[PDB]
Amino acid sequence: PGVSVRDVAAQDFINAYASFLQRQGKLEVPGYVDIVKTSSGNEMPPQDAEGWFYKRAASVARHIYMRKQVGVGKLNKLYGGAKSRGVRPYKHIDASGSINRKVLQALEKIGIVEISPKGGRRISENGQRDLDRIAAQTLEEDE
Amino acid sequence: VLKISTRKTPNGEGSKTWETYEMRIHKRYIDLEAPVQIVKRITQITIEPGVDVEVVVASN
Amino acid sequence: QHAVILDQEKYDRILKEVPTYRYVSVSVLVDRLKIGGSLARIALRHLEKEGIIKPISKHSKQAIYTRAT
Amino acid sequence: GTIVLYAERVQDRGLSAVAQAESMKFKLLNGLAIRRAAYGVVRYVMESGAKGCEVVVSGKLRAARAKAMKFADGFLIHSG
Amino acid sequence: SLVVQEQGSFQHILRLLNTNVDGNIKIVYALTTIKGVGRRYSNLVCKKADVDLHKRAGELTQEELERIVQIMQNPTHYKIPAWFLNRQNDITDGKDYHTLANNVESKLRDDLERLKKIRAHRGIRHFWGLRVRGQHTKTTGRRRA
Amino acid sequence: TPVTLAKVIKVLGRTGSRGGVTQVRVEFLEDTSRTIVRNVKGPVRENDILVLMESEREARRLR
Amino acid sequence: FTPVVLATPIPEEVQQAQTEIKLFNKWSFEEVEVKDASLVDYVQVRQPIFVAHTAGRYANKRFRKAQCPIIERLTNSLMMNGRNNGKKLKAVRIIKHTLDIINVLTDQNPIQVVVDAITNTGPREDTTRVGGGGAARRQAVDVSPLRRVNQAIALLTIGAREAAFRNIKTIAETLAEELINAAKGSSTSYAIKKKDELERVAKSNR
Amino acid sequence: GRVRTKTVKRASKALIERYYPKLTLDFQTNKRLCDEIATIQSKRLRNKIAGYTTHLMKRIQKGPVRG
Amino acid sequence: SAVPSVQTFGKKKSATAVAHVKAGKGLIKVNGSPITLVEPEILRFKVYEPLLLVGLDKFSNIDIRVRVTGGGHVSQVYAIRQAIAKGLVAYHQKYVDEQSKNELKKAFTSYDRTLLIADSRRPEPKKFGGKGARSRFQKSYR
RNA sequence: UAAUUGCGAUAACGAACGAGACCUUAACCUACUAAAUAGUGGUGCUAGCAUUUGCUGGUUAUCCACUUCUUAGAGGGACUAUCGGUUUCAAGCCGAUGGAAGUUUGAGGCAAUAACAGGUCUGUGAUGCCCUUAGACGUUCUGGGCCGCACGCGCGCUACACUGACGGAGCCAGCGAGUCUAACCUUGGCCGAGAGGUCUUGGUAAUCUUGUGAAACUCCGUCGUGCUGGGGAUAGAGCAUUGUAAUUAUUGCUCUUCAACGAGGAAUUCCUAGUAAGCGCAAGUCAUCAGCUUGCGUUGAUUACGUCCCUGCCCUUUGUACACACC
Ligand SMILES: [Mg+2]
Ligand SMILES: [Mg+2]
Ligand SMILES: [Mg+2]
Ligand SMILES: [Mg+2]
Ligand SMILES: [Mg+2]
Ligand SMILES: [Mg+2]
Ligand SMILES: [Mg+2]
Ligand SMILES: [Mg+2]
Ligand SMILES: [Mg+2]
Ligand SMILES: [Mg+2]
Ligand SMILES: [Mg+2]
Ligand SMILES: [Mg+2]
Ligand SMILES: [Mg+2]
Ligand SMILES: [Mg+2]
Ligand SMILES: [Mg+2]
Ligand SMILES: [Mg+2]
Ligand SMILES: [Mg+2]
Ligand SMILES: [Mg+2]
Ligand SMILES: [Mg+2]
Ligand SMILES: [Mg+2]
Repeated sequence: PGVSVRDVAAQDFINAYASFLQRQGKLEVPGYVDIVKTSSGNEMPPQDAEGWFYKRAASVARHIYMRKQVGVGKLNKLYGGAKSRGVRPYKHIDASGSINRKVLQALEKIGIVEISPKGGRRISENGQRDLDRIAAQTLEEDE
Repeated sequence: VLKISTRKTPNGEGSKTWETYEMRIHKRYIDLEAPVQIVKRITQITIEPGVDVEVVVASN
Repeated sequence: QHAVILDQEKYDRILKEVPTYRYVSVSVLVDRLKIGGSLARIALRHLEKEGIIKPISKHSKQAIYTRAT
Repeated sequence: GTIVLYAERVQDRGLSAVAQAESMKFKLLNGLAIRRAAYGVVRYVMESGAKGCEVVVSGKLRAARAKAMKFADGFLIHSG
Repeated sequence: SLVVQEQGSFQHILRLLNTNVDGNIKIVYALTTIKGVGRRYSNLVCKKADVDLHKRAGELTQEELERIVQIMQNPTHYKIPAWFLNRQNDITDGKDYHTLANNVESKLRDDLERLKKIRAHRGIRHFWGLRVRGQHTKTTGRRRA
Repeated sequence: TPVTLAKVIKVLGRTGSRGGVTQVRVEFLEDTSRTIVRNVKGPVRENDILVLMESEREARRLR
Repeated sequence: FTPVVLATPIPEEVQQAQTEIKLFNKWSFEEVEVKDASLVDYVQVRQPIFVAHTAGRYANKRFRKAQCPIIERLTNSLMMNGRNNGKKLKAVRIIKHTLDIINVLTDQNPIQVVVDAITNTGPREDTTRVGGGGAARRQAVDVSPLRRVNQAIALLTIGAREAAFRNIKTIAETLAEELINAAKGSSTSYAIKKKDELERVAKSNR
Repeated sequence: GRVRTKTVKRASKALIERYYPKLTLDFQTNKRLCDEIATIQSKRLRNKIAGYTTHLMKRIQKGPVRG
Repeated sequence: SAVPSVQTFGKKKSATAVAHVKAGKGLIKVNGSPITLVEPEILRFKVYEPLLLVGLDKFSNIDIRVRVTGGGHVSQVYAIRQAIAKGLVAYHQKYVDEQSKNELKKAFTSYDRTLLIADSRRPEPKKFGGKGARSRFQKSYR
């Protein structure tokens, strides 16, 4: 009786929406996406070649939904990793910005987000409504 | 807290000892609402060496 | 060398054995058979079809299954 | 005009190390005796109402191998 | 559930690009035995050859094989980008290449011979046998050979 | 095997030229009509219980 | 157990298996008795706790260490060898997994299984390096009840540690393959082999 | 370890001798009494005195103390 | 109107967990999210422990707001468990009667895993000569 | 006793320096004074799930109230308190109770007398003397050198993996720094696999960067003991950034080459609680470049609560043919 995504387990929520988004057929997976590493920090490309893009989109949705407005930068650092430099010590390195941007462009194409004042993206009432809906769905995954 | 950290030694001999200096900068502000005589009086009546003072107009 | 492909012969071994063991996990399969470990992990998803084995804790690192029911 | 130099006298030069330090300098420069320059400074501070005074001259006193001499009178602390 | 069988179909150890390739090890990594295919290249070729990565190279139809071998020597033609490659912009031909097999050692030799023939600094060290990138030689890389 | 329980009564002090072995006096637990001095490897306080193998011996100073 | 509701859910496996008895992860602390006296007061299994992790403040005084639940002292002594230090979170999971393996392997309380293991593993008498003279002999002495608990865990954790190294098995498994072979000293246990040999050396050089 | 210095104990004796009726067996009241009949340059010191002075009282009042 | 609320907090290292306790239908929320979700994980019952030591039912008549800053994934937990705990008793201090309160108060401290008294350990400063506060750079002599 | 710290013994009595006091910093404060450059409750305006009121957000001031959380002024606070065991029943030590705190509360700053041919004239427009001063040892300009590699040695870094690697995903710090007659920290938008590019922006700063969304770490999945997808040396090819200038690879990026290393002989360093260890981060340096250092916080233990066996020191006893003092 009155659900937010905030009542949902993160790996629960974000798994579901990634499947719904993929099934929805409507999004915009970029022309690469099969060749890309998501960060220079990383070693290899994502193992779920199929739906990792769906996985991240999902994540970003829920992440901006919980904030006020988040930019392409932040998304690089949030999804930032630790980079091995071989015989040198590890440091933190940001992610590919095309990835997190193209998400944040193909997430207004379905109006989940929008540009914000102050900069970066905010969550749309279109999207806010969308997630709280499929929040409650994975909520009542109890038969 | 300003922090300057260097070696006690000149040259480079002896145990690798270090020193660390500080400068402590203290700030505060008070807001007033007063006109013609109380404005130019208070900037100057309250004055003292070592104490930096500054008053601001308003708006932007 | 182990075994990373079902031999049918190797397959028969499984369900006509695994309910012997009151404890089975990734390793438990590997040493009693000569399973891959990769396929051990799929054989365990599989062996929770119609619970040939029953769970008590499923975890990324460690899987703990017991005899039948 | 926005900057103006002022002039003070002093708060009894016997209590200021710098005014004393330079006094040892000048006195020594004016040819004076090592030990005398020392005590004469010491006794000015001491008779300026201090609690103590210590003057330490290092360098070549009687030439060649350098040494150091300490002339103190009264009370000092060193610690905290 | 990838619990299936396969009869005589499975064939351990097959041969590509003049190399011998294990079959009971993963495609992505089975192929990486060849001089020139690392994980990132072998991950991509396979993608472009409609190959189910959930497999061992002891599977993979001899059809799926040529489909991979083909993409490997014409990658730039299968929506593989030039940067992904191990020899872009040649020095004698100017074309984007990606060498493999015994053919990588060959163009490693050519390259050395090249700037050795020219008797430049870099080339000399290679011939001598010193370290050619500006590292100190004073205290490291000892025992040699 | 004739294992014997014994309760600590008093901590005399520390021998061993290292300072590792501690002297103690034990109350033979089952039969309290006995009281003997033993050497210990670990940290011992008063009142805790020790488990004696050869139940005679009774040693003294050490290095 | 009188299931009470409130605004934000709070499950039945929570509500019940808590406010009733304070089960462990969910094992009962009651009825677990320290078989073998003398080592009591030191194998702390009497103040129940849900998880093996507390704001432990046990190393100021000398035997405050003994008011630490022998579970946690076990789960602490896990996290070591450089690449493991600090990682208590990991160790705790390794433990939770260990007890579950054990309860599957021999019914019973795995918390009683763990205790039984500690007791029969702690060396009763040890050998100290005496002065001796040149080729310095080695004196035979008994060891404190506090070290018996200490050395137990040590051997035991090193038991599972060294075992599961370059081996398929997981720590959780070899932790059970080292506790079960010790709670009934099969002598197929690193600790138990180690213990019987300390005493062999102790019954001797006295 | 915790050994009180001379300047401490020196003061306690001095305080006690010329203020036994005024002082009690209680730390806090004594602590306060110090601010009246003595001028101590810091709080920790003043408490430390007040603390040893209160210590002697608690044994003085059980038999005469040597000094 | 303004509701009868009370406010306490929990600290553990650099973590400081603000708590809000008003009469309510029994919500117990950390950072705008159900306590049943606090998924630093194996430590879940570390945040539950104030709720079950005193009885789940004492909370049916109170709404809890907790939110945390600073520290880490593990220091925060201890900082909120201590906020709730310090809150239940504070509500009961201001709004109920004493004898009830020290049922609650005595319940915790008999079990106290810090719960209502703040663990005061802090980091020690590094000294020059070593990467640690006690750890010294390796020396070599001759 | 950490202490020439104290009780005491006392031909000594009474004192000063050093130790202690002192200062800093870190812990407690619902007690005081305050806060649009710090927060919170309510109230408008507005969004979504629910609709049974509710749960969750947005709004730089809509308007009001406050100071718990933050900041920093003023004070409070501990004195080893209280009881108990020891002891010349003295200094004190130990234990238990409470207490924010009971190891000098933790950690530092400061630190006497006397001394060493210890280092520094290459920090100084500090300096004696010698040297040289226009074929200059001064100065500036062009290029090279300090990094040259059969090898000895020290400080490190990264590792040998399954308590792991890789991929997703969860996501939490504290110490800090930053542009005027200038180009520092840089959000955001776009572009680019990346590195980086481009158009704008805020900030001389509790206000903008920045909640510095740090790594360790947590979940889920792949890998399955094989020099393996552990390890990332050496090397080829290409793209960018700093700079006049990158060759003897400044750095960064991408593909490819895939070494030694399977726990390290004799030896040997460092450490007792938020410590060790692991983890990264800011600051110094800096046009560019950290595998270095100065600090910071995150995760967080095993073992001691001791002794003089080894190794140093310190007092006393003792020997001396040493006093330029066992070189
Ligand atoms: Mg991160
Ligand atoms: Mg990540
Ligand atoms: Mg590395
Ligand atoms: Mg490091
Ligand atoms: Mg003094
Ligand atoms: Mg001092
Ligand atoms: Mg290859
Ligand atoms: Mg003295
Ligand atoms: Mg405000
Ligand atoms: Mg408001
Ligand atoms: Mg207490
Ligand atoms: Mg120089
Ligand atoms: Mg050099
Ligand atoms: Mg060194
Ligand atoms: Mg790798
Ligand atoms: Mg990971
Ligand atoms: Mg390899
Ligand atoms: Mg340097
Ligand atoms: Mg003599
Ligand atoms: Mg003599």
